[PDB]
Amino acid sequence: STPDEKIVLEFMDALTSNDAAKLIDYFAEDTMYQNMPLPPAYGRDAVEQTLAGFFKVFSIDAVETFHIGSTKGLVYTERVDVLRALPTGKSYNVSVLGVFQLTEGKITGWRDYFDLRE
Amino acid sequence: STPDEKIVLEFMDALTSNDAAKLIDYFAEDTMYQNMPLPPAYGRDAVEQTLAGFFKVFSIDAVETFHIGSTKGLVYTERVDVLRALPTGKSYNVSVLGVFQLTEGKITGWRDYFDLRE
Repeated sequence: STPDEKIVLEFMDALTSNDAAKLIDYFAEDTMYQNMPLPPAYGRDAVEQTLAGFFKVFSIDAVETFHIGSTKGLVYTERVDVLRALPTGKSYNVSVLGVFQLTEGKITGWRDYFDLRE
Repeated sequence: STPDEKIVLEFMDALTSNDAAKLIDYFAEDTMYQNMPLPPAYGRDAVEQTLAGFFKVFSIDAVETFHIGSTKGLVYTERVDVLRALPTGKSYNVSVLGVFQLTEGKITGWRDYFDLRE
């Protein structure tokens, strides 16, 4: 792996702890998250606040990563998240591509393309 | 219009209030909201919390409805929402079809299909 692909894979491992505070340590201050095509969450404060809000209605019970790659500086990775809506207990398998930008071993950009088919 | 299309058009007008309590009175207790393809919000409390949660990061500055109709007992309407993200001030126009199920003049089912192109 690249040092950047390694970082991304630890972050992917980390997701299942559903810990926004644990997760935001991977992100630089100058950073953003965009759950496509939704408008981005800008800055570290917002990404955290985004993870937190996500962790109050869902648990990530599992992440199965089945691809990791890189081109032109960006790490590309593909996974299936096993999502469990906490107010129901129902579980959902959904695919998602994660596109990461890193500057000096910290996340400066993160775009998710969840599978959005009916 | 039908009495059912009438109720939906009023609800549509009430949206710009950005007020969940105002909005929630259109829904029966046995009801649901589903932002496709996301899992539904089950029951009236959950629809309430979902709007309120939406009204903390966005304002609905304008609903421009350009279509309303009905088939099989369900009301279909189409609009463009002008969305302003509260943490940034940036505005966005997005289209969405609304599919409504009513029982005795109250909403028992609401599904949104927002335009999800990149």
